Amino acid sequence: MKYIQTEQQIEVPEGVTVSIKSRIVKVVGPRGTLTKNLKHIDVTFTKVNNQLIKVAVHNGGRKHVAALRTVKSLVDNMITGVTKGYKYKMRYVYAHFPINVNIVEKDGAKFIEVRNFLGDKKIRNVPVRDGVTIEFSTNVKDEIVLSGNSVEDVSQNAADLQQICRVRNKDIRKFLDGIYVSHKGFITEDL
Amino acid sequence: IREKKAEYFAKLREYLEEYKSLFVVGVDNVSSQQMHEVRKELRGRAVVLMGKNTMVRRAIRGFLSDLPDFEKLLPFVKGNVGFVFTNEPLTEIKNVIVSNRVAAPARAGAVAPEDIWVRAVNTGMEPGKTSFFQALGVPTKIARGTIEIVSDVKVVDAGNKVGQSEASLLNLLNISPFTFGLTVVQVYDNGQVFPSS
Amino acid sequence: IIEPSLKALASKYNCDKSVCRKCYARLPPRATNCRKRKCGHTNQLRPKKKLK
Amino acid sequence: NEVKYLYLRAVGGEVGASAALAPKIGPLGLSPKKVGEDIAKATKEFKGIKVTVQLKIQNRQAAASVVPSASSLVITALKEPPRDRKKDKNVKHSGNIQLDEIIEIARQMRDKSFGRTLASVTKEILGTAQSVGCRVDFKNPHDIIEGINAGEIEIPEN
RNA sequence: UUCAUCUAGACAGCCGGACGGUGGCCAUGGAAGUCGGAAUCCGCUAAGGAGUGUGUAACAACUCACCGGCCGAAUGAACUA
Ligand SMILES: [Mg+2]
Ligand SMILES: [Zn+2]
Repeated sequence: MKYIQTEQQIEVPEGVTVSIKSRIVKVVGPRGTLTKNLKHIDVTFTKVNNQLIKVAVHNGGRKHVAALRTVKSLVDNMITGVTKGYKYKMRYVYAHFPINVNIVEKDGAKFIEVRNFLGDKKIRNVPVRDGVTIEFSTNVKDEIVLSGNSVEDVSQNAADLQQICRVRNKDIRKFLDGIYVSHKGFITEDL
Repeated sequence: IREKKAEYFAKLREYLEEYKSLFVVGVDNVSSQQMHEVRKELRGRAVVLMGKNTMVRRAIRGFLSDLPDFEKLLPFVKGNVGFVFTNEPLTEIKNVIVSNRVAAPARAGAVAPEDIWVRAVNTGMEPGKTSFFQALGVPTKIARGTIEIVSDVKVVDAGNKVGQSEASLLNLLNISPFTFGLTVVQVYDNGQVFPSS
Repeated sequence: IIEPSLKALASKYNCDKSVCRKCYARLPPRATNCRKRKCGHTNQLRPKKKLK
Repeated sequence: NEVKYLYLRAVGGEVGASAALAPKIGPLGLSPKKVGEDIAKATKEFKGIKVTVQLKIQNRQAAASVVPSASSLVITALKEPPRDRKKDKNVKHSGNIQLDEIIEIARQMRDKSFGRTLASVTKEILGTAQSVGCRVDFKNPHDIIEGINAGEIEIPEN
């Protein structure tokens, strides 16, 4: 159909500055700086009133106008990451063998170590992506918490931790052992 | 559809200008059963029209043409509000409406309003039922051939929803940590709305 | 044993899924079409069989 | 005191099921066959028809005195000889109920019946009659429901 | 293409309710809405099916049709090539 104009709004809170060169977005907020390259989407950014950015697609097809809302969501998540942050809480689930999760250093790289998963003698190592902070949560049993500006990096770290603990050669409906994302929210409460 | 809506609006008209003392009551969290009970109590005293905010609002705005007195009602038509029309004594009708406060039991995954505790008393349920206490880590022992909680234990706490097991044991031992009932917020009467009482 | 809440959490990822009848792909529980190209994105999906 | 309000569903004029009464009442010091006997004697009005007996557990006392249940009452008002499932089960229950009997049932239930008027109580009684697929004064329950809400056979609501 | 819903608030989304008569009747050792046959009813009703599923040995219990609270403009279904 080639819709003439499609537009999306990106609200910018007070403490956030968005610098948009051709398609390189730099969002700066209280929690830090996030950067994203969007030169693969062919959209147009325009600053309206220093609190609102419009992103537009001109003469766009269905896939193009869907990518427009995808871009709006990506930039909104960048702004959310620099204002509130992103935190994923994962639970260790096991029937018999307690999963031992720790933080170790290998040439200054901050791996997450998983031992005794389903009794395996193998040691699973998941590198911590830069910008992601790991905290083992008290007051809740067997909880790991991943916090950071980029929801992409936080969720990818959580996904790596979850996928490294997949059960092989067993009925996974019965062997539910693993490390599963239990909650996805923001670092700052109720913001 | 439009036919039924027009019928509803006509019923609204007659209810309004025959039963001036209507009660804007809050049906939020009120069960259908409790509604039926309170209605049966007020039978022959108070009719309870309980349509959707939007249609009631539009209808009363239209009726303003002949009965402008009801404009103040419109800003109050928000949330789950039901108009209990009547003319019988205000105090008595309101008391019957807002006196039944049924103890709502622990439905699964229901937000806990307080720090509900389970008490070191002889519950009396059959030995078999000890499984729930075991699952919830409730310290108990069979006394007089029945389950008896040895020590006080907080089962649920403020915040976290009441998980299926939590709710199951709570319902089993009859702790009902909720309370639902017809809650009047305002009362229009003799062409005047005012605080619920 | 696994406590009910953690068991339900694990089941959300292991058991509460759809399966394509043509290509057996593990699909989201609310999916209407398969995501795989081999099966032609068919709408022939079933719930993943529950243990016991 | 012991005011336990526990009850069951033993068939009319029938011994309360031994299997049912082994884990429920038997524990509460009440012989299952004794419960069956008292249930039968109470349910003589409900002969052959399942009806809750509202056995009031008042300090080791089986309280056979039945609570009339609308559907069971309709099956009784059928006035068909007590259902003899022993001779050919899948018994036929049509039992033309003169509407007077339905009104009597409604009078006996109004106390509890949510039915706002004596009309409404009779109305739901006849709905249960249609559920049991009987006939009332040689006319389909649904159609006499139409007539009773239309204004020919009215009900003297108290 | 055709038929539908919709500013007298469309669909989706989050939360509340989802009763009473009623374990409706029957086949079954037991089957209460939900392994099965028939009957496809109403009172309260904005609304509730003698029942959309999960679950029970049967219960009980969650679940959905149905109606609501919030947001506010287009949306849904079956088809054609
Ligand atoms: Mg094997
Ligand atoms: Zn497939």
